[PDB]
Amino acid sequence: RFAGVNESGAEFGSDNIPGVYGTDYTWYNTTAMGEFISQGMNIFRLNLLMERLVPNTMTGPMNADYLGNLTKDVNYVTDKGAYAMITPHNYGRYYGNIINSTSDFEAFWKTVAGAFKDNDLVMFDTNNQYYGMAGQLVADLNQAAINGIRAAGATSQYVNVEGNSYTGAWTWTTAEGTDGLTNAQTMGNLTDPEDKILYHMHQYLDSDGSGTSSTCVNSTIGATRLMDATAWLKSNNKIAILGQYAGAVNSVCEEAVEGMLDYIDENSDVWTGAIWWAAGPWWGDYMFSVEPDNGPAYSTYDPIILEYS
Ligand SMILES: OC[C@H]1O[C@@H](O[C@H]2[C@H](O)[C@H](O)[C@H](O[C@H]3[C@H](O)[C@H](O)[C@H](O[C@H]4[C@H](O)[C@H](O)[C@H](O)O[C@@H]4CO)O[C@@H]3CO)O[C@@H]2CO)[C@@H](O)[C@@H](O)[C@@H]1O
Ligand SMILES: *[C@@H]1O[C@H](CO)[C@@H](O)[C@H](O)[C@H]1NC(C)=O
Ligand SMILES: *[C@@H]1O[C@H](CO)[C@@H](O)[C@H](O)[C@H]1NC(C)=O
Ligand SMILES: *[C@@H]1O[C@H](CO)[C@@H](O)[C@H](O)[C@H]1NC(C)=O
Ligand SMILES: *[C@@H]1O[C@H](CO)[C@@H](O)[C@H](O)[C@H]1NC(C)=O
Repeated sequence: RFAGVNESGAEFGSDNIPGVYGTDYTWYNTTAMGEFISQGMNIFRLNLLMERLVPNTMTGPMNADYLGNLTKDVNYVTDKGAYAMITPHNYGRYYGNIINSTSDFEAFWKTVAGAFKDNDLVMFDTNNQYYGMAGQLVADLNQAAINGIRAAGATSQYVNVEGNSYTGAWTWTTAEGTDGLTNAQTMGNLTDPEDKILYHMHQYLDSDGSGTSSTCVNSTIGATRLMDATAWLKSNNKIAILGQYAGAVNSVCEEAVEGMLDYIDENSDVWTGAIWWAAGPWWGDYMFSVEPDNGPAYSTYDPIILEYS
């Protein structure tokens, strides 16, 4: 169903706010995403920095310039009939502080969603990879985001909710927040007036699930790492999307990736698709880059992504 790529770059140099366009961060290569769309890819997760989109205070107005760049890339993707997911890539933090005010987060999402409220090909993603946080707070922030999105009149779009502990699928039931609570203990009770919640988890295939190593543990490690989360989703009648995953260019990773995507296809009653990490124009020889012109992983995994589209 959903099959596509992350676009990463507009959130780079996150320590430099607002940062310098062309030095700290950049926006995306529409010629490259046009190739992906022409191939049949139908979703692009557009990563961005909260402090650049809504500077100084998360309840404030949106920066016209950075919003203007976001909107051009969103409209490029959606004018060509693909989904654009808007992802504040902030780990649950704003100017480095854990986001502790559900009211402020509701307001931030009301503001952002208001700019895209009539575009049904837009998807909202409450925040990338909350971590190191009270589990209850992460659930409460996801709920606040849903509230603000629908309060803006953005009623057609899926809302991607992300768990604590880097929203890892393999640790959904085991990783503990600051309050001792797991994602399984906190994220089930989310409600949406439009019933369009996607449980958005990430899954890497290396030893510690971080994706920093090119070595995938073994040929089945992806599917096996989704099994516990898939039971939680099936049992609690939720649906999900694999919003980041990757393997490097070697035979074990390629088999593990194939096997993961087959597992999601076999469990399509709960898994709606998968989004590769990552494309974007500033990755160079990054082992996971599928950017067409120079991504080391493009020629191996671009066909695999399309095979599950
Ligand atoms: O995944 C993308 C995202 O990953 C980030 O790195 C994470 C990584 O995802 C993963 O969550 C990893 O989790 C470890 C964790 O570090 C603990 O060490 C944990 O261990 C525990 C051990 O299993 C025992 O239970 C013991 O009793 O307690 C130990 C911890 O106290 O095991 C978890 C997985 O099993 O943590 C890293 C970050 O440290 C980032 O790389 C991020 O940038 C990336 O986007
Ligand atoms: C943008 O994508 C095109 C098409 O793949 C590529 O030829 C070009 O080099 C890319 N530009 C940048 C800055 O990466
Ligand atoms: C993108 O941002 C720059 C400032 O960094 C601004 O000059 C430009 O007009 C923006 N683009 C759009 C389409 O608004
Ligand atoms: C979810 O549970 C928490 C506390 O357990 C709280 O935010 C609220 O009571 C619940 N949310 C909804 C929408 O019921
Ligand atoms: C793959 O690795 C996981 C985690 O280390 C392990 O539990 C599992 O037994 C391994 N599978 C095979 C077939 O070796």
